[PDB]
Amino acid sequence: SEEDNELNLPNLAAAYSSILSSLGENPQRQGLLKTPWRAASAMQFFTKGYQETISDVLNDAIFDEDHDEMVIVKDIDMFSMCEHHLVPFVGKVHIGYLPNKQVLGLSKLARIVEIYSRRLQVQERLTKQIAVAITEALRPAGVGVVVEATHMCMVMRGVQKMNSKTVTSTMLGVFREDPKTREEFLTLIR
Amino acid sequence: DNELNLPNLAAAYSSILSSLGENPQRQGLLKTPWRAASAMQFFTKGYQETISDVLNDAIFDEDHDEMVIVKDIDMFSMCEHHLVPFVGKVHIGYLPNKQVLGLSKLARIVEIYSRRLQVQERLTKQIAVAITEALRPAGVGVVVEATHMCMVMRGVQKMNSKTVTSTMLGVFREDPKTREEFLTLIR
Amino acid sequence: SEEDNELNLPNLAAAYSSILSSLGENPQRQGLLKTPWRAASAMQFFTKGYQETISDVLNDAIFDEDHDEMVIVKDIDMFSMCEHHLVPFVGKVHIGYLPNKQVLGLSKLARIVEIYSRRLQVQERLTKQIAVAITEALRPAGVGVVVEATHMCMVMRGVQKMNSKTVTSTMLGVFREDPKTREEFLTLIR
Amino acid sequence: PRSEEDNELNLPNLAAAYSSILSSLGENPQRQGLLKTPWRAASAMQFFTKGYQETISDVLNDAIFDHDEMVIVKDIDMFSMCEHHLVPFVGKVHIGYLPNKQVLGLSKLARIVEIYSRRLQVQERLTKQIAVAITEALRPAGVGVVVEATHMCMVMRGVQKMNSKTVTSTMLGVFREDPKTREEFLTLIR
Amino acid sequence: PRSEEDNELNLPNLAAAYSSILSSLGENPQRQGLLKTPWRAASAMQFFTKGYQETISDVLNDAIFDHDEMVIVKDIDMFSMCEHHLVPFVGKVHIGYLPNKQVLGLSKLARIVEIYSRRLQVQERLTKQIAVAITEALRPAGVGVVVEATHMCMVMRGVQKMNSKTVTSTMLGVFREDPKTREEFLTLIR
Amino acid sequence: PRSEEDNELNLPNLAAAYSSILSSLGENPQRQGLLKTPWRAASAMQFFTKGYQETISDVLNDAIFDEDHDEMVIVKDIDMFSMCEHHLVPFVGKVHIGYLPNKQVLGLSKLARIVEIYSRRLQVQERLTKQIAVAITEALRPAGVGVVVEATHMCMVMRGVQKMNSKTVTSTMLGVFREDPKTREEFLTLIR
Amino acid sequence: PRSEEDNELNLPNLAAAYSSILSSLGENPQRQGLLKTPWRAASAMQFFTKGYQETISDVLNDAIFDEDHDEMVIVKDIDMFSMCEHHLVPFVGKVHIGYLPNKQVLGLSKLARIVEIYSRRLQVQERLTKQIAVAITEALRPAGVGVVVEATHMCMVMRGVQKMNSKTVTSTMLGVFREDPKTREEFLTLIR
Amino acid sequence: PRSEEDNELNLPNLAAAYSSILSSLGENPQRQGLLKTPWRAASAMQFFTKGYQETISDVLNDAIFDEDHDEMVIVKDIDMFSMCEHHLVPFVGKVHIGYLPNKQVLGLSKLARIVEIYSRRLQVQERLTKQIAVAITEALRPAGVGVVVEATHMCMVMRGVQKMNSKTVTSTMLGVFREDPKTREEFLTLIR
Amino acid sequence: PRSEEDNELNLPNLAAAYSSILSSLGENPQRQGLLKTPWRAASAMQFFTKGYQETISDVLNDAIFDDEMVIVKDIDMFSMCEHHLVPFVGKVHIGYLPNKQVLGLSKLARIVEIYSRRLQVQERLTKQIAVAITEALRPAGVGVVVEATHMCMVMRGVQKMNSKTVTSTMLGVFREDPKTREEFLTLIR
Ligand SMILES: Nc1nc2c(ccn2[C@@H]2O[C@H](COP(=O)(O)OP(=O)(O)OP(=O)(O)O)[C@@H](O)[C@H]2O)c(=O)[nH]1
Ligand SMILES: Nc1nc2c(ccn2[C@@H]2O[C@H](COP(=O)(O)OP(=O)(O)OP(=O)(O)O)[C@@H](O)[C@H]2O)c(=O)[nH]1
Ligand SMILES: Nc1nc2c(ccn2[C@@H]2O[C@H](COP(=O)(O)OP(=O)(O)OP(=O)(O)O)[C@@H](O)[C@H]2O)c(=O)[nH]1
Ligand SMILES: Nc1nc2c(ccn2[C@@H]2O[C@H](COP(=O)(O)OP(=O)(O)OP(=O)(O)O)[C@@H](O)[C@H]2O)c(=O)[nH]1
Ligand SMILES: Nc1nc2c(ccn2[C@@H]2O[C@H](COP(=O)(O)OP(=O)(O)OP(=O)(O)O)[C@@H](O)[C@H]2O)c(=O)[nH]1
Ligand SMILES: Nc1nc2c(ccn2[C@@H]2O[C@H](COP(=O)(O)OP(=O)(O)OP(=O)(O)O)[C@@H](O)[C@H]2O)c(=O)[nH]1
Ligand SMILES: Nc1nc2c(ccn2[C@@H]2O[C@H](COP(=O)(O)OP(=O)(O)OP(=O)(O)O)[C@@H](O)[C@H]2O)c(=O)[nH]1
Ligand SMILES: Nc1nc2c(ccn2[C@@H]2O[C@H](COP(=O)(O)OP(=O)(O)OP(=O)(O)O)[C@@H](O)[C@H]2O)c(=O)[nH]1
Ligand SMILES: Nc1nc2c(ccn2[C@@H]2O[C@H](COP(=O)(O)OP(=O)(O)OP(=O)(O)O)[C@@H](O)[C@H]2O)c(=O)[nH]1
Ligand SMILES: [Zn+2]
Ligand SMILES: [Zn+2]
Ligand SMILES: [Zn+2]
Ligand SMILES: [Zn+2]
Ligand SMILES: [Zn+2]
Ligand SMILES: [Zn+2]
Ligand SMILES: [Zn+2]
Ligand SMILES: [Zn+2]
Ligand SMILES: [Zn+2]
Repeated sequence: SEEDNELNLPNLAAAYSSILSSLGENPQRQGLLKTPWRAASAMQFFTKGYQETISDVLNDAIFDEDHDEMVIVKDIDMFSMCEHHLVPFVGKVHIGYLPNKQVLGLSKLARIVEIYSRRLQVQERLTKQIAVAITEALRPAGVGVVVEATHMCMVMRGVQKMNSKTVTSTMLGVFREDPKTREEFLTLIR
Repeated sequence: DNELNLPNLAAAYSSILSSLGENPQRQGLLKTPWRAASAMQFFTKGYQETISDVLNDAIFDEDHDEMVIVKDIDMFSMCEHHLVPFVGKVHIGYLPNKQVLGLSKLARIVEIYSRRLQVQERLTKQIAVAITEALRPAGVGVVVEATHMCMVMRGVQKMNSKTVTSTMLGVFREDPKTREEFLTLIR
Repeated sequence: SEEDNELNLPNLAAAYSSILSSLGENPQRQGLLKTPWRAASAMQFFTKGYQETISDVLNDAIFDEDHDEMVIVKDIDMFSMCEHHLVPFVGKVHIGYLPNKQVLGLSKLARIVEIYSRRLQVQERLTKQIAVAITEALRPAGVGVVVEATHMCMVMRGVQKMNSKTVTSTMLGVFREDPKTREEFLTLIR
Repeated sequence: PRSEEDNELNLPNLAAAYSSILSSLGENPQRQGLLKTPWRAASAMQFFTKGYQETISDVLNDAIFDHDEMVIVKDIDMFSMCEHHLVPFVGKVHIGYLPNKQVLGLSKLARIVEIYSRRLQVQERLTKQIAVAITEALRPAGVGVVVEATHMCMVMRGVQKMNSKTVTSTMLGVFREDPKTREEFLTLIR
Repeated sequence: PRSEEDNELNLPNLAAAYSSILSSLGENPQRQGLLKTPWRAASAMQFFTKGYQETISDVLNDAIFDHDEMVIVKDIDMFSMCEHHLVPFVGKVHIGYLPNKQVLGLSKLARIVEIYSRRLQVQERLTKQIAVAITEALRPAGVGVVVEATHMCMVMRGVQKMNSKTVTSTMLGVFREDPKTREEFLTLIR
Repeated sequence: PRSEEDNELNLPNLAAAYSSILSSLGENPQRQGLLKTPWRAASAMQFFTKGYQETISDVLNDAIFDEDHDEMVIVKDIDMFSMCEHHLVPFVGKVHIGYLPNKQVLGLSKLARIVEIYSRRLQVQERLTKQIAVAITEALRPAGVGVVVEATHMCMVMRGVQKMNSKTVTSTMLGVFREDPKTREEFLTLIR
Repeated sequence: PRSEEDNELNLPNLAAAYSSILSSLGENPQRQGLLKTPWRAASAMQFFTKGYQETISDVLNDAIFDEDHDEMVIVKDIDMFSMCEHHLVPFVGKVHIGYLPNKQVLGLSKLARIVEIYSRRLQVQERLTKQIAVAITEALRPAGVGVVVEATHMCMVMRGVQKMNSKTVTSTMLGVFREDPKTREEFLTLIR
Repeated sequence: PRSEEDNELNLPNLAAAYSSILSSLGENPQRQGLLKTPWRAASAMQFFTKGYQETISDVLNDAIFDEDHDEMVIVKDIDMFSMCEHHLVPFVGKVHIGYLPNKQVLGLSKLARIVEIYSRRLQVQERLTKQIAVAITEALRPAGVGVVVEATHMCMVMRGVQKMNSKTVTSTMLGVFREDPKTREEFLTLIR
Repeated sequence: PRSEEDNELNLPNLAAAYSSILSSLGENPQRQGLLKTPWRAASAMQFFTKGYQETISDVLNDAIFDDEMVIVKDIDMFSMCEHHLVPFVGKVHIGYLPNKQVLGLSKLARIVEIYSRRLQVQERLTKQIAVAITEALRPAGVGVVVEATHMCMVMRGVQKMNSKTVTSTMLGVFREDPKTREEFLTLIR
């Protein structure tokens, strides 16, 4: 909740101030005076998806169109946080679905990405949660989700493989059972 | 209808300027109620058209059954939920059944439905249904790719997001080989 | 103000409902029922720059540095509204400046773009307001601002020149007086 | 300079602060995906700030060889940390210099980027420090440094301008005094 | 100037001439595919030369507003007819100008391209006419016009140089006298 | 077939018609830039329709070789320039041809020459596309032929609908290129 | 496995061999630019072959998660630097790995660490490709693994055939990646 | 096979023929720029046809390894320079080779050397494509081989039809590359 | 200069050193996949350093023919870092303004081969190409730009995957006249 955010902000700032001292830095120097608070607020914003529910995000934007054709929202910018290192992983989400007389509002597909990506995560879980949320909200014939991301933990440190990218895929309903629907989806997201 | 409704549209746009905190009397805004009203009538000019007039009897005989595609047709529509543009491209394919449509008419058909208050899904289906009813072909495939400004300039603000809708009728739905040839040739 | 927005929202919705009827549409059909309110909110968001002042936007993010080298923030996505047709014009803003004793917070250069772009505008005025705001806030040796935009009024209607783009340029202080400074700026924004 | 003994001693304090952040965000620090996170996040942050453990003399490692023509090392991948939000800023560094009978080892130019980028920083300071370090180590006729970076604090939050990039430039010696040397440098780094 | 009355009076004469061309080429004007061709070719030709029906004053439509900046409208799609062979030449027009107290409506620069390009022409004349029309309408400090076009007379026939392109340039006022203004224009139209 | 003698005899009639068009458009046929136009436009139009002067037999010129070759042959990116028969305005693009020989192999250049016979006429894309495929089929008797034509029609860009980016793609698949989807897929993959 | 003590003991022997190579090439090991070369070349060669010092278990470091996922996971564009065992000249490129988990998901970075164990050795592209796929299969027991290696061999560009654009692509498909063409096709579509 | 002794003996005859060509074109063989041309043109033509001096066995040089690899091996983007037998004008491009080894794996560079044996001759694209595939098939006895050649023929761009962008693509699929479409699809996807 | 007799006498020494290197790395130089490696590695190293055998006069081969800019750009270059004995590869772009003599186009690339096929440092290699052209033709000026990826900076050490080194040498009018140098740099893009 927003009350939880206000109550936990000083605790987060104290932890960030302690990190600055433990790294050998001077929390009292000009450039670092407001850093405990700004880092705490940024981390709250990066994890704002914990504050959201699918019902509020959908906001009744479910329409009735006699549509039994493929709908895709691709190149949705995604910014998440690795739960192992607390370092960002960023990329794109491509979503496809085959409606079953209930059609979702286009923007709501990107809002669903925001609920789960703005959390401490792993790409596999994030990919599956987006597909399951759309499946449960719309009850469509099928859903396909592809996430492509650069993990900063693999480029700025560790293995330091500058070009590496992780691609995760989740195919539910007809997107799993019918290879032709999955192939049309993968062709159209290029 | 356009001439009669132009002053009502201009009165509504002038009222919007005042309600936003702007000064409708300032030099840059004096003609805005009229220009905005004319622009909105042009963006919704598809309501003035019928398929028959647009086709203009441009249907010719072609005995050999080959796939015909008109791709990269620039499309400019209006979102019916926010009254903000959604723009992109339409790619149309069909397999004739002895009748072939005039090439330009495929783009004119896009103009009838796109120049209206719409939703991408309905727009995509209308183009495919109009071609199906006009030509009675073996099948039709329509792919619409668009940037909705309501998802980039506001709301979710996902700068690169694009919506892709597809409608496959007749052999384009029943035969995956026909649909695959269409999708390969529109790249 | 936000109070002005709440008070004027029903008047904006009434005007948008009237526009739906005047276009030949049915405001009672499912797809249009909430449109007067949604269009009103979208228009208020597109013109939220009238709710801001340079001082609040700057938020005292002016640092003292021994930096007398070129600073550029380029490819700032910009979304504005043509004041003549009430149709969007969108593109990018590239800003460069040579600090004297004060250096502005990087994000404030993009926030300055937001104060002026979220208004009913003309590209030339927008370009000049960004350069003047930076000049008055920082008193630098010079500022350069380049705005490149697609006007939907020239693409979706009127002349209908699909590829046309407007580029405006404002060069102040050393960016006007010293061609070498302006050339370095234009080379670095490519 | 920060030592490896300081790192071992401060690691538990950093881990305690990161565990506290996990709890203050509303997360479950006992869940499988978070069990080792306090330690992994602490190690990642020590690696991101390893530049405090280095000195120019150790980094140079006597790699100065006995030429008065332009030498450039461009597209050096750079990963830094914003000191205001503790969020990465990443991109590229392009360095050019005109030797004065002493040529630096090519790799040492990238190692100099590492000393200063692996710290809590601001782009302007980082750009100046690289140019000054090369100037003091080699005493060349001049040095030019261009840093281009995406600040995640401007993409994942705040203004959320997905394409925004910051470009900073420092020109010293003949790179400032002679526009022809600076022009050759900027042409060759494209 | 040519009028819709002249158009309707000359349409049967144009159609008779196109029918005669069909017979003189060895074709059968009575075959299904050619029956309406004399009329459709005649209408297309009078649309390609619709520029003779226009005047600068009507096209400007008083869209002159009351700046210290370079204004450019680039990538204006241009379609003209070669006067020597009556075959299209197509490409792009890039216009730049420095206003002197009067600023022209953005779309009018593209409308000015339409008056002169929709005629039987030579590229050099078309380029000069656009620059002269802007100069006389606005009285600016200077104007620069660059036209790049593929002549179908050089690709479909004659020399048959598939990739050949003609680039013509006209620089007036400060765009001719000040190389710095011309260089800024050429850099910004890339 | 149209002859060079027919061209000489009809040139003055074409020039008179083009001179008449100049006057009917409001132009001055006597101005310097237009003096030679009736003749130059007439010659250009005869060159654009020179395909009526040619035969498949003359164009092939016996360039049919024998071989134990049963592998795919493609000539792609053949620049094509044609004239729309409805508006007498160019349509331009590329032709991609594939075929599976049946012991007879056509000379590589002849595939582009076949494109020239039919494209240099008053046409429609669909007719042009089948004519190229049918000519190859009848000349070689191969296992199959595939023809893909991609073109920009200037009548859809410079006028009418004015859709700047629009392109027409027509496809003709005969023999094994129609019956075997695997052969057609190899062809479409290799022409990218 | 090779140890850090073995590296310290063998460093002078490697330096003596590199100093001998400098003399045998006609160079002067005493000139300023070559004085430290025997030691730096020796250290670089030990770094290029550091994969002999590693074991899969240490490299994995228990980064196997037991959070179910029955969907395709790919780590593509992993920069790869190896050494040809026949010429002792580098071959460099990228590795693209895909797998279908069977209730065990590997840490993303470990897939790149697996590439490092085998590529930092004297190798042959075919063996390298197979070792990465086998190591993942044995560590995770997944439904299947696919590995694609694309590399420029400097032995084919700087010498020998001297084909400057040549690239070698090797592929290994195990489990469902071999048995189910639909799984393999999804993998190859997603690595583009 | 043509020998280096044959080259020395025939060099004056080639130079006499090239000197005669200079005179027959209206040129002056005595002008400074043409004095050595008969000899340089003769040496260049011998180099362009040096493939007649080679045999598959010498080129392979026993570079056949018995590592039992059951996975796809590709060498793509092999620069190819050949000579059209019909006009004596170059045709240049790229060769992409794929194979599935059975019990024998060929040395990577030998696939490019096989391209050199056949391309450095007076050729026709179809024959060249087939020869490369048949040589690999006979040398290794693999499960299958796929060869794709893409080339620009200067006879179709500098003269004749003068289609500046035209490209010829030839394909040969043997063994499992013909019988299994899934193997052929993996090959064509991996050579993009 | 290095002779073919020196190559025959020194090839054995290089092979014995590579065999010793294989053993010192923990490998088995007796295993099937390494049996021919000492000889192959020795031959590859001789090929990479064949430039010490070449003289400018032999390479030129009298290809000098009897006042506008001439450029040969995108010359593929493969050299060896003298500090680590690892390749550095890229492109060389050469421009010159002839006086009365014009060199044969290929000789500019053959001059790149003389100096690049040696143990080098990019700076020296760039200068040696410009000086060789200057001394052979006595032109009004020469400009040389070398762009290279050093494998010692990507496969090891700093491991900066995208890093590139660009070195430049401008002699005669290419140094003295900035307009000549600008024409050269614009034309090599
Ligand atoms: N499957 C999956 N895995 C994920 C994330 C995010 C992170 N991870 C992975 O957790 C592992 C942690 O291992 P560890 O304890 O050994 O840490 P550490 O020494 O710092 O590792 P390293 O990075 O090698 O230096 C790493 O392998 C990392 O990649 C995700 O989205 N999906
Ligand atoms: N399927 C479909 N849906 C369409 C369009 C055009 C628009 N829409 C969608 O109508 C929904 C309206 O929702 P709402 O009432 O909650 O509004 P609002 O708070 O302003 O939303 P948001 O924009 O998210 O801030 C949105 O989801 C929008 O995307 C289309 O073509 N196809
Ligand atoms: N300098 C400048 N000019 C601007 C804007 C925004 C708009 N404008 C321009 O005002 C002019 C208004 O003219 P008008 O009355 O004739 O309208 P209308 O018939 O609808 O025009 P048209 O579009 O041709 O159909 C147009 O030329 C338009 O382009 C800007 O940012 N900078
Ligand atoms: N010149 C310079 N400036 C730098 C950095 C790194 C960061 N900054 C800038 O410090 C300012 C601090 O502002 P603030 O206190 O108001 O914070 P906050 O509300 O979170 O801001 P915001 O991001 O707008 O939400 C911001 O403007 C930020 O951009 C750098 O390298 N160079
Ligand atoms: N400066 C200028 N020149 C222009 C145009 C348009 C056309 N032209 C040129 O008039 C010349 C007429 O010559 P001509 O009589 O010999 O014609 P013709 O034998 O058919 O020629 P060709 O095409 O070579 O076969 C041609 O050279 C043509 O290119 C333009 O915009 N600017
Ligand atoms: N299938 C096919 N159709 C072709 C060509 C070439 C042209 N055409 C098409 O003939 C139709 C004629 O219609 P019409 O009489 O109404 O003309 P007109 O008012 O001038 O039309 P418009 O252009 O819309 O303004 C148009 O649809 C045009 O596109 C081709 O190759 N294949
Ligand atoms: N399959 C496979 N093969 C590999 C490597 C690495 C190298 N090789 C290949 O071994 C062969 C050695 O033969 P050889 O004795 O004739 O040597 P040499 O005269 O120097 O040859 P060449 O280079 O042509 O001059 C070459 O064909 C080389 O390419 C690999 O990873 N996979
Ligand atoms: N299948 C195949 N065909 C090949 C080559 C190489 C060349 N050719 C083709 O031999 C034909 C010879 O015909 P011809 O006698 O009529 O000559 P000529 O008048 O000069 O022709 P043209 O060029 O049109 O002027 C041409 O069609 C040429 O393309 C190849 O590799 N594969
Ligand atoms: N100016 C110049 N310098 C060149 C080359 C080729 C190489 N070098 C540079 O010699 C230096 C040697 O340093 P060193 O002793 O410390 O070795 P080592 O610890 O292994 O280094 P490192 O690689 O950092 O790990 C490095 O800086 C290397 O880059 C060139 O062409 N021009
Ligand atoms: Zn991580
Ligand atoms: Zn909307
Ligand atoms: Zn407007
Ligand atoms: Zn920050
Ligand atoms: Zn012409
Ligand atoms: Zn037409
Ligand atoms: Zn090798
Ligand atoms: Zn030929
Ligand atoms: Zn090195």
